[PDB]
Amino acid sequence: ANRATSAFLDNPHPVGVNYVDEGSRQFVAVAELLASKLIDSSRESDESNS
Amino acid sequence: YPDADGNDVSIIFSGAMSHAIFTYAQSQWNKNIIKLDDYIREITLTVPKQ
Repeated sequence: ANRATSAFLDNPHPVGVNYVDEGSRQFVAVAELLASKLIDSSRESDESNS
Repeated sequence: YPDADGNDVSIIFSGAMSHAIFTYAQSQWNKNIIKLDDYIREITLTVPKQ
């Protein structure tokens, strides 16, 4: 018999066990909100002249 | 804020129809405002020598 397996499914390495508490999740969410404001502020500064 | 041409742009809270009517009348009157050198070039041929 022959066995064929999808390439990306083989041997998934373990993931980290840190930064998974409630406080760390807020930090990721806070970073996402402030990063999106960086892009919008850059566009707003372009549409204005300041 | 100022633009490239030197004009200053005002961004304010106003009505839609008040904005549309005011800005359209601004465009129509601006067609007759021309530079002094352009006006002279139009009336050079009519100027006598005396």
